[PDB]
Amino acid sequence: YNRLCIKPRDWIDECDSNEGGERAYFRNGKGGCDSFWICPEDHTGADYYSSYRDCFNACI
Repeated sequence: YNRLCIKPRDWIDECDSNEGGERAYFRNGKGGCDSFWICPEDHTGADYYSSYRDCFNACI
């Protein structure tokens, strides 16, 4: 399965709507994509899997 939809620990994980709301969906383990709120500056010009259908097809 796809390597970027797992997500590391030391990267800025939870900015939220008013600070910088990039909603990026990433796998916990068995079957479930969780939306982490990044911040604009860390993720480059890409958008890291912004739906439950894109992350669940790519990782699960």
